[PDB]
This record gives sequence, C-alpha cells and structure tokens, in this order.
Amino acid sequence: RSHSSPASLQ
Amino acid sequence: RSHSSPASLQ
Amino acid sequence: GAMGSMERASLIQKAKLAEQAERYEDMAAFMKGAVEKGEELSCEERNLLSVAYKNVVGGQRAAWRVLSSIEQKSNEGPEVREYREKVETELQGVCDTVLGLLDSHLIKEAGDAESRVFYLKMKGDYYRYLAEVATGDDKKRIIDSARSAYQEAMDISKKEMPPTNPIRLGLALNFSVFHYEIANSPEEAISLAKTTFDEAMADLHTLSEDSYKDSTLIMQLLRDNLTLWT
Amino acid sequence: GAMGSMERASLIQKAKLAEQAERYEDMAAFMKGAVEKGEELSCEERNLLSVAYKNVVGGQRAAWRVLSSIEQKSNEGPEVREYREKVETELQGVCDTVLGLLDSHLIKEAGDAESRVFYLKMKGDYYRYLAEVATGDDKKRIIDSARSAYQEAMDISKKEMPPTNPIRLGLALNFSVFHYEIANSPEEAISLAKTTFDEAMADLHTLSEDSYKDSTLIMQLLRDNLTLWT
Ligand SMILES: Cc1cc(C(=N)N)sc1-c1ccccc1
Ligand SMILES: Cc1cc(C(=N)N)sc1-c1ccccc1
Ligand SMILES: Cc1cc(C(=N)N)sc1-c1ccccc1
Ligand SMILES: Cc1cc(C(=N)N)sc1-c1ccccc1
Repeated sequence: RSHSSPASLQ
Repeated sequence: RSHSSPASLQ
Repeated sequence: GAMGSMERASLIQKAKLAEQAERYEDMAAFMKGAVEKGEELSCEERNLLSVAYKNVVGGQRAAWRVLSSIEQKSNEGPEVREYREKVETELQGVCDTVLGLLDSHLIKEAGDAESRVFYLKMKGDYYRYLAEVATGDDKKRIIDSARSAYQEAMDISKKEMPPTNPIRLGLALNFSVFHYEIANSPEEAISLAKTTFDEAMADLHTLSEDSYKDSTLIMQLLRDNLTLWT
Repeated sequence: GAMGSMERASLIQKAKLAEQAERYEDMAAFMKGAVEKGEELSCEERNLLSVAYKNVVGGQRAAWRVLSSIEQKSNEGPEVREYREKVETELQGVCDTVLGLLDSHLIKEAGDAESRVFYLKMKGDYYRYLAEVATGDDKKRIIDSARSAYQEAMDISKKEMPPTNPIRLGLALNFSVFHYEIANSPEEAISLAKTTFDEAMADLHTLSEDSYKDSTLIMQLLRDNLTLWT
C-alpha cells in the first residue's frame, strides 16, 4: 500500500 | 477504432 | 504438452485463477492444455478460452500498431522494422495456435448452435487478426478465410438462435467490423449493424432482466460503431 | 546469449521501442543483452534497465498478491498453492537475474556516485521483492541483504549527493518502505521519510524549475506515505 520510487530517476 | 465483441458471451 | 500431465479440472481451475491475477498468457496455456485433453468444452470453458487468447492477442495487436506507426513515420536503420516483424511473428503464432485448436478438433465436434457458432466466430476473429498485419499474396486468401468462417456462423445463427442471443450479436458485430476495417466494405458494415440492432430491439420484449442486460450491452457496441461510421 | 549477436546500440534502440509498445518483457531482455556487452551504462541506459525490470516484476508482484490472498482465504485441492508457487518462482528468477547483472559486473565497475548509488538502490529493491515472498531460514538473510545494500547506498548518497538529488530521494523513499513493510520498523520508516523530506525542502531553493519538478515529485511520495503511516 506504501508508495515506492518510480523506476526512472534524473 | 471500431468496437468489437467482448471475449465472453452468454 | 507442457500441460499434458495436469488434470483437466486443475487446468480449468488454474485458468480461472490466472484470469483473476490478470495472467492471460498463463490462462491461455492452461486453456490450450484443457482443449488438448480432447473433450468438448462447456459454455463457461469456451468463454475462458476466448478471454485468455483475446487478451494475449490484444496486447500484441496494440504493440504492433504502436510499432507500425513508428515504422511508417520512419519512412515519411533496420531496428524498427526488425522489431515490428518480431511482434508480428509472435502475433501470427498465437493466431495459428488458436486456429489449430479450432481445427483440431473443436469445430468438427461442435454440434450445438451455441458451440458451433461460437467457434466459427472465433475462427473468423483470428483470421481477421492475421489479416490486420497481412500484406499480399496471402492477404486476399486470409481475408477470404475470415469471411467464410463468419458467413457460415451467420447462416447457422440466423437459423438456430434468436436475434438477441449474445453470441449471435457478438458475431454480427465482429463481422461488421470485418466489413469496415478489413474488407473495405463500409456500406455492408453499416447495413449489417443496423439490421442486427433493429431485429434485436424487436426481440427484447421476450427477455428476462438479466438476458436483457446481456443483449443490450452488445447492442450498444453496434450503436457506438454506427455513430463512429456515419 | 539470446541477444549476443545484436549490436549494443540496436539493443538500446529496441529497448526504447518496447517501452513505447509497453512490451516490458522484451524491454528487459534487450537491456539484459545490453548489460552483458560488458560496457558501463549511461544514466539514460540505467533508467531503461530499471524501467524494464520494475514493470516485469511489478506485474508478478501484483499477480502473487492476488493469488496469496486467495490461498489464505482457502485455509480460513493443491491448485491455488501450486499456481502461487509458479508465479512466486518466476518472480524469484527475475529478481535473481537483476541481482546477477548488478553483481556481474555493474556495481563493481560503478565509480560515480550517481551510478553506484543507483545500482545499490536497485540491489536493495530486488532483495526487498525477494523478501516480500520469503518465508523462513532465508527470509532473515534476504532482509539483511536488502538492508545492507540500502545502507551502503545511503552512506554514499549522504556524502556525495545533495538532499534533493532524485536518486538520493528515491533511495530514501524505498528504504523507508523497506523499514515499514519488510523490517517491522514503522518508527524508523516514519523518521527517515520526515528527515528526508525536510532536508530536501531546505535545499529546493538551489534548483532550477525542471530540477525542482523532479525533486518535488519524489517528495510528494514521501508525504503520501507519511499520511498513510501516521
Ligand atoms: C459469461 C462468462 C464469463 C466468464 C469468465 N470470464 N470467467 S465464465 C462465463 C460463463 C458462461 C456460461 C456459464 C457460466 C459462466
Ligand atoms: C441504432 C440505429 C438504428 C438505425 C435504423 N436502422 N433505423 S440507425 C442507428 C444509428 C445510426 C447512426 C448512429 C447511431 C445509431
Ligand atoms: C529520466 C529518463 C527516463 C527514461 C525512460 N523511461 N525511457 S530515459 C531518462 C533519461 C535519463 C538521463 C538522461 C536522459 C534521459
Ligand atoms: C511532510 C511532513 C513533514 C513533517 C515534519 N518532520 N515536520 S511531518 C509531515 C507529514 C506528516 C504526516 C502526514 C503528512 C506529512
């Protein structure tokens, strides 16, 4: 239920 | 763009 | 046959589980396994087969369309063509697999109108999907194979099923799409959709609440297409 | 190696095409092929790798959760367990494949903070995914492997990157999820998310418009979790 990081990071 | 039949038909 | 060692009932149960998990490639393999047991399929089981493969081929058709678009843009390196060809080839194999199941031996053992029409419709559908990516020498013969399957299914459905039967309705819907999208016959597409819709409307009064909902759902798709096409 | 005969550049181009077509299993195979060429990855290429595998494992985790739920309901025939085990096993192989790429030899060749932190974060993420389905004797050691990867990445990021760096932020976010969801340490999860958010906020004034948007996007995820957790 907890949000994790998008795959793509700038 | 045209709609076709759902897979499941009763 | 991958699935040859699993019980038919377990294959069907796992097909239902994969549907819940949205694992349609698994669902298809399970239902292919069930079909290859050699027994006829119940109405529920035919619907599981159709759902599984329609979702698998549906993702492939969507991918193919994205890639074909890029490829056409690119001619307005071989990679785009190569990768569109890879997806296209995987789509054609899925279509060939379904057609093989219908031909070996679902259609020839289907005696009831509901089963035989369902399978002949599916045959038309999967030749239509092959037609969508076909380009020449075979494109005409593939189109003719879809038309022939659809036409046999229509003839049976008109003799044996009421105009509101959802299988009859989904058949007529897809044949009309075939006419519009594949056969360059938009007038036939529109005529069939109208005639199909009007004859079902005049038979709705005979249905129960739940059957009414089933039929009107497909009728709305016919109406949506008529709005798009006219 | 399936992809050993294809040029590195073509693999990268086809990875980008598969992303557009939402063909993430293909995208992953292409990027695995690119990695196995043995050259370090650019920032864009590391993001392609991450996107591909995160989508593949994401569909497997969602399927696994559906099935585990049904299985738990069923104990409140062996098929549900058998099929959950099949999905679980395919998830573990994907995680093992990614971990193998990081270990052979992406991490050891990554000298810059942006690459080394990115890869160590990924290592933590894929052990966390293994932890989500692990049950005993290995569950503790898997958890400890995720923690260790995350902790090394945090130490580097705090020394080498500003508090608003999106990689540093995505790292801290996922470590906090690890603490809450895997390690039964909700207080650590909440503390880390708060400290991470507050130190980034105090560094936002140094950013351009486009960098500000990148950082605040991840900060919002930290805030969403704090709202969920408190
Ligand atoms: C309409 C339908 C859809 C199904 C599905 N997607 N799992 S199974 C099914 C059916 C058909 C006939 C009798 C009982 C159930
Ligand atoms: C449903 C329906 C029935 C028609 C008829 N044969 N009278 S025309 C039609 C339609 C036409 C264009 C757009 C939407 C609906
Ligand atoms: C942020 C991002 C996302 C990407 C993707 N999903 N294809 S590629 C990428 C990137 C990273 C660094 C430099 C140029 C592009
Ligand atoms: C973003 C943020 C910063 C906080 C702080 N260290 N003062 S508390 C907090 C928060 C807490 C609960 C729900 C949503 C946000």
